[PDB]
Amino acid sequence: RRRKLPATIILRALNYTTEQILDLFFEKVIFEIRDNKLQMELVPERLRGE
Amino acid sequence: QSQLKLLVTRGKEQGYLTYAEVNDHLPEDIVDSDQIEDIIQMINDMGIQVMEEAPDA
Amino acid sequence: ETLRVDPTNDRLSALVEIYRMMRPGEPPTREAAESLFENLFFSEDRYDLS
Repeated sequence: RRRKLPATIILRALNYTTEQILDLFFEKVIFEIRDNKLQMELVPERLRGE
Repeated sequence: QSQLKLLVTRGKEQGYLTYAEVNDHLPEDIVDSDQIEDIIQMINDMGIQVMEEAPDA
Repeated sequence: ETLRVDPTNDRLSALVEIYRMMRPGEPPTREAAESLFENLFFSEDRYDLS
């Protein structure tokens, strides 16, 4: 019960890099750049309410 | 900027004088027994103008 | 957003920031900044959920 700090500082205090932190809460989306264009790993269920 | 805008915009007027709020929204080394009286002195009593006497100090 | 408002970038700065938040006074070192954080949630003599 003291002053507030960003709750990612304890994660870094547990030896977690920023990239690792990002791969612990969110689902990643991979894009490919082939044939001079932009593709996407589409997931139909994710397109809910957009 | 930071301290002034946050303090003024928030405390309007925080109703029950929510002390346990902006004291964390302040810099430097915390948990002092010095900065305390400088906040319980401004909020009420000489309202409106006192909030203009705070930043200038 | 939490990462966006996070000053620290690694483990050292994190442990040091926590050390300065908990014990604001003496200059944060290596042993102190680490041992303090360890004796908060990772030591039986300083933490116990029974």
